[PDB]
Amino acid sequence: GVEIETISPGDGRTFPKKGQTCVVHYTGMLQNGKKFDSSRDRNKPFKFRIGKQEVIKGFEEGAAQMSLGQRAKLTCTPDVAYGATGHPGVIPPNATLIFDVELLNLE
Amino acid sequence: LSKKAKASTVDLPIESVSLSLQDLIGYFHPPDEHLEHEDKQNRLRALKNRQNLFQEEGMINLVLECIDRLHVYSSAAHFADVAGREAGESWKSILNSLYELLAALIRGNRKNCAQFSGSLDWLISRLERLEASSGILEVLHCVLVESPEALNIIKEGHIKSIISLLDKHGRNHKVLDVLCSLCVCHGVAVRSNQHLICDNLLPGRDLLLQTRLVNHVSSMRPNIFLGVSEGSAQYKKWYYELMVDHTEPFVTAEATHLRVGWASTEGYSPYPGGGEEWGGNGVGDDLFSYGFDGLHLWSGCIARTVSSPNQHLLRTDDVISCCLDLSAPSISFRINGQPVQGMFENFNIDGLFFPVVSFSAGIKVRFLLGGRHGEFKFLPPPGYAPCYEAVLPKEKLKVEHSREYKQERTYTRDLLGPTVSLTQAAFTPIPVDT
Amino acid sequence: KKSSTLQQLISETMVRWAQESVIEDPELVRAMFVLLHRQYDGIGGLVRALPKTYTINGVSVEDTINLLASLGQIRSLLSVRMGKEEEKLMIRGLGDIMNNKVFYQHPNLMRALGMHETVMEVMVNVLGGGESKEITFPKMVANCCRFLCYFCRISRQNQKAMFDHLSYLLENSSVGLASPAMRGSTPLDVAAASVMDNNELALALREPDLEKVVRYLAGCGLQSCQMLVSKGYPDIGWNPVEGERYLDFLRFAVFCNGESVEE
Amino acid sequence: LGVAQVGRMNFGKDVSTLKYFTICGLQEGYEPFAVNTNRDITMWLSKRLPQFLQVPSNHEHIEVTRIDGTIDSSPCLKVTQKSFGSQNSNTDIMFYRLSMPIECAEVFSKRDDYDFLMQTSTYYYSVRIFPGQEPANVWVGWITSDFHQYDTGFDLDRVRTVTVTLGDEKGKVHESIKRSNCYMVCAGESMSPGQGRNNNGLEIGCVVDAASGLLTFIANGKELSTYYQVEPSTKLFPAVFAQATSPNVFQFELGRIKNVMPLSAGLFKSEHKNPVPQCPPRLHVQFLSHVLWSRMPNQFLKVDVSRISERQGWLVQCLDPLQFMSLHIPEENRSVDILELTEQEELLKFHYHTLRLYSAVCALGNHRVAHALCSHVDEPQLLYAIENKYMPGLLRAGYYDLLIDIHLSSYATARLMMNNEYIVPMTEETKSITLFPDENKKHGLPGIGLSTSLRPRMQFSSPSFVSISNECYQYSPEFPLDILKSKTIQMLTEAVKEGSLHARDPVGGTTEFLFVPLIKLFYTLLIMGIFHNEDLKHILQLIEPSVFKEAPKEGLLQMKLPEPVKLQMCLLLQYLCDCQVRHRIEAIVAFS
Amino acid sequence: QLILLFSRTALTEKCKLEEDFLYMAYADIMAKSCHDEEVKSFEEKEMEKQKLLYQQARLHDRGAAEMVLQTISASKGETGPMVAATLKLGIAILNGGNSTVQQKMLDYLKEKKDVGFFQSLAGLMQSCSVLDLNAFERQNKAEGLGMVTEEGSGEKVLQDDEFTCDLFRFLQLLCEGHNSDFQNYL
Repeated sequence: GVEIETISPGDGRTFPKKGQTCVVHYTGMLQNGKKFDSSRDRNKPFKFRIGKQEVIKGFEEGAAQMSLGQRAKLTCTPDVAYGATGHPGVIPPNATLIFDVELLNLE
Repeated sequence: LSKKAKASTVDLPIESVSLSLQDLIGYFHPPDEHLEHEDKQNRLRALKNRQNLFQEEGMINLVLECIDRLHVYSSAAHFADVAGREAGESWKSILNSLYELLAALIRGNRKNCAQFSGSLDWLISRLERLEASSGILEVLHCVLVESPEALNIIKEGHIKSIISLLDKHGRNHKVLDVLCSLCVCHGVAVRSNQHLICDNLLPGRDLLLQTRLVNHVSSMRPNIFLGVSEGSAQYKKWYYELMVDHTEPFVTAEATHLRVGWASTEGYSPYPGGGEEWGGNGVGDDLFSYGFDGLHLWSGCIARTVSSPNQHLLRTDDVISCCLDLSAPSISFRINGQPVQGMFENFNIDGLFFPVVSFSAGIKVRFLLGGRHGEFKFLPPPGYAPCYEAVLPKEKLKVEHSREYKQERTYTRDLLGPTVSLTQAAFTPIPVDT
Repeated sequence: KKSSTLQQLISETMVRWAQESVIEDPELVRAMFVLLHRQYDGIGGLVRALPKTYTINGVSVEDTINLLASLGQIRSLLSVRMGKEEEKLMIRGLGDIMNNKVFYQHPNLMRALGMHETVMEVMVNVLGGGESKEITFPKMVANCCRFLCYFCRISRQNQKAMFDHLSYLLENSSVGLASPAMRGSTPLDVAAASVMDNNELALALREPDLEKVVRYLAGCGLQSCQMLVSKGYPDIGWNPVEGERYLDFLRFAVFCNGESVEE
Repeated sequence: LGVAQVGRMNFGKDVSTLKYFTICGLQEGYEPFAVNTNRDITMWLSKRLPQFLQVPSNHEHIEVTRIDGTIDSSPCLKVTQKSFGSQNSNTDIMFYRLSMPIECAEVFSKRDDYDFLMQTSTYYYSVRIFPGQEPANVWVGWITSDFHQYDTGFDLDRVRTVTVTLGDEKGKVHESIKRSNCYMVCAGESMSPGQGRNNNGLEIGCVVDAASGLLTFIANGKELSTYYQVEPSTKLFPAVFAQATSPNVFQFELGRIKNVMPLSAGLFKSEHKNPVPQCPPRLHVQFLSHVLWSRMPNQFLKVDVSRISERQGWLVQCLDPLQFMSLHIPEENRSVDILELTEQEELLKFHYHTLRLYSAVCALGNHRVAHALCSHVDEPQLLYAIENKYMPGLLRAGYYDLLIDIHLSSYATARLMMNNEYIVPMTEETKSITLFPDENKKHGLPGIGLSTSLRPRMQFSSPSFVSISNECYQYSPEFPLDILKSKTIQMLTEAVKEGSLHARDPVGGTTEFLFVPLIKLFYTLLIMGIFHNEDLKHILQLIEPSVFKEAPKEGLLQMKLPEPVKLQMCLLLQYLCDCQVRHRIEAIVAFS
Repeated sequence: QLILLFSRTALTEKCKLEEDFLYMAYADIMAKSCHDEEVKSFEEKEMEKQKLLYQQARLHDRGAAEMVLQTISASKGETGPMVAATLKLGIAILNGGNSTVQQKMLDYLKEKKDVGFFQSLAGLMQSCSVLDLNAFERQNKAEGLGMVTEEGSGEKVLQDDEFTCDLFRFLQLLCEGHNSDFQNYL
């Protein structure tokens, strides 16, 4: 339920694997075009562990398929992103999320 | 009247009720601020005693009954039909005066607002109707600010009705004030009300005005003004290249802007049409400009993804070649020499066209206009003329701001009036008929 | 000469402002005069601060920090409307305080921090809310009453500090007397533990507060239990369940340390 | 300025640049307009592109009346020509549109029946061209937000259109998309029977399928051949372009037909499931007009253009970042610069009260609501609002309040609550604490020193919305406290110097708007205790240079402040006294 | 300005006179500034009387008498630190039988037609305490069994003798000098 479109190419050889943290900058948008989250707004790179159910699924598989240094747009359908209930106060119910994610470093 | 007795037999003291309602509103009028402290305090004491006596005699329920009987009829015309025209013109005024009287009776009286909690549920059920919205909202605000029990009894349905009042009746800051009173009362925060208001208002992003930071986008264009018209001496194929010396993907928290393509002018004016002079709008953000960001074809502020070999956003050391065909309206692009599988077709050709680039901060780009104004890195398609060949014989080619105002001292800024049309660009021979 | 001192600077600034302008803001006037009086009453600041000053050993620093965090959570819950999550947070905070060691080792710090008073205002707010419709949030009221009884049992001076608020507990004793499984967790039980086995407090106990309890017992002997008849219990004229509660409170009031206080 | 006219106005911000003031205007006692203004005067000009705004009640030509919908009649909005048949009557074409748009589905699918009505996404409105109004001069249909074309002669041929043809690698055009801002039809060509019929007015009905994007028109019960297919997520405004040939021109009818949902059910999400036609007060007729002002930005992007050589062409270089804060009106799909609210009163008031609601929903430590609000208002927006000098005073105060409430208020209140208690751990540095810094009995600077009394712990959680954990909903959202501290000190330093000059234009328009929010933020940071050592020295130097000098220019205390600013200064002095009392208590514990 | 702030706070209608630390401190400061408290010559006594008159004038020239009347009236017969300080301030400004202050108080009362003042005086008299044999015997037993009182005053018997004496001294100072106007008005 996630497709990946490349804005900037990566190395194409290094990919996230089990037990390896991903350092990314992301800018989440809805299909209507309104931004709702950005670590770039916070000047604060986002770190999460692959396979530890720490983030939304769509983000998880998007980062998994992305490579080191790659910038990709992640379109996460509601089934893999916050479901029907949505995020109270931020994400409306049954919302598809667009993410501009850059895989900074794998560590 | 409801039981359908004949109108003249029924006596309806409309004028006396209206005049007494005015008298009662004046009687319960709050003291003015310009009065001295002693007089103000004495008048507040008198108002408090009046409100206490009225509430102890049960004058609030009488007003509520009158309001209910008046809301039995759905409109001024309906009331005029049931009773008569004279009551018809006065129905609205009597409702407004009764709501004002209720607000005056309960205002500033903690005990009265506490006893009005039981009737608050009935009050909100008629918030949607336009003939009583303002009065009901004012009464609700008074009860909420005075009595804590009002916030205790207000439920999710009442909060949703108050919120939907904003959606149906438009923007009104009094509803926001009522919502703030629902959140905080006498320094005590109601977590349930706060959570409900947040979760039912914020996620929509359709009622409250939204805020965002947008990078300024500026547009630069050459001197050439090329168009197409019947019986006119200008070539209908043109070609130019833009190559990026440097670009910063993220100079700020927002992504950088870099779009290249062609733009059109409304009519024969030199003015880029359909766009505002300053803001975050660039090429492809209106129906007069046609842009390419490296991954999307931009037109009318709507982007469509276009495929290309090794497709990517415009990077450092990227050659973008733009092709314009006015014989059959067609704008096509070629990135780094390989074709981009998409084009703009069948656009308006009434106005003049010109190359244009739109950019935010963090760019370094160079126009290759052909001839002595830059050498094309890639060979032009057959039948296309370099853009440097469109310059007028006397003028000098230069790249300038698309809009007429730029960064300079305020007292040195050249304020510009409307410009004269450039119909001279299209040389249509018109000898006299013989 | 230049002020060279914060006290002199503030005094001069306040007097200078007041004599330049007729201040239209009563809050500004009061703030200025409070500040000036503080400058002229430097002793009063120490008089106010020293009773609220406590010295702890270095070994218990982090434990006291945890206790202070729990007390801050409880104090911040004072400014919010009562609810389910507020009940849960209050119950957790009271549990942490009761399981924490400083609550035992340093009863004087607990009294200086005004923790029993804070629990009192929480219970006051909850008891005032929904007084007619039985009592809303009975669980956290029971928890607060248990905490307060344990606070009485910790120390003798804590018992007197709790005794100073016995008046309120008596008019709001009739809260959970009829409901079982809440025994030992009612304001009446708190008041009883406030005088339990203390000759000085039993002697300081007045006549009117005993008369109030006698009045409640008379009411229970005259009229039945509305909650019990609503749940379906047979309607006998009198209320043994609450009568026994008032009787045992009077038992603790009149009998102390194996002897009978004749007064 | 007329056609091909160039002019320059000098407001005399720099008196030296005025070329004739001295010979005529200085001795007479006149003053330059920007005589003592610190920053440039915002410059407003006549807007070029027409915009749609609600028809004024005092408009000399256009009158709009709202006919309520009875049991047998649809709700109607009637557009009438006030001054027809008299001198000054305006004959040009007027462009009318309704306030709210129909938003098509994000992804396109690939005796009326109640189930069909409840499952359908098709909406309908109809227009009655009144008798005597020439129908070929009336157009009915839909327009998007891009429509800003004001022409005396409007024809369907000159609408702005573009066709994007996406092709595959081999070149086959696998997809073609037609785009336009105007999707309308003419009544003159719609009349197949023709002429004027008074059994019913010429009734073109517009049908929109929000799930497929198909725009079909029905004229007098028969479907017209003209149809439009639009893109997904397109917002379409009902619109009627008409040239007045009668006092009664046309009427918006918000009714419904068989198996087609009413316009209100698509316009309003509250009435999404209500088949009954409705005309809520929010819906109103708007018309295209040129009577609006546009604000020139104070600062423009710095662009360097020059040709390096014949080989390299012309170089365009822009390397310095510049941002503006945009306010987006949701219903009109329009965005304006937030600084333009200085002259738009209703939006300014509504947004100030919206900021008040934002502060209220997260009041008294609602950390989850604060985290939610971090999405709507973020750190860059907050910082830009704090630092911008042209921000309106109400918005400035609201944004300072929001920044304090979301990030700082919880811990500020915690330390204020723990302020009057002195739990002093008894350690080596506690023993080292002394009343006086040296043998000279001179008070040290308040706040500066070694404090050992137990204080509340500072903890913040990063507001991330991609995470699925819930432990972040305790603790206030994180903010760049160092940046906030440095910017607050810098802004206070600017304000002390500029306000003493008593400029005509303070930030926010008044000295209160300039100082009260800034001093309140400074006081909140001081209460939290971020200010350490050198920061305390600089801020005390700002408050009073003479007293707090280390062992001229006037400070805040003697700069003739308003009463609200005086209250804040009293709070600051109270905090300084509290710090001195805490130091005294710790020294007593050390001696003990 | 300070006296006017206190007077306005007193004149505002509230269900109960709230305890104000600012008033409780500044009233004491004002009273002490007035009284400032072996044989002395006639000149010394005259100088003391003149200095006391000047110190009392510094306050009753700025509304102190009206302030102390308003505070007592707003007290509504509730004994507390507020009235304890107000009565002391009134005594300080009335010491020596100050005819000017007596006239100012009488004029204010007659002009405002204040019934709450006299009602509060009656309430304060009713709430004044007396000797209590029950409390005396209970504290005697407490001492006999050895429990030493934490406070040595033992103020359960004769709760507020200072307050009672201050109230009756104020009411005597209102009538000193054979002030027939107050003697009849009371």
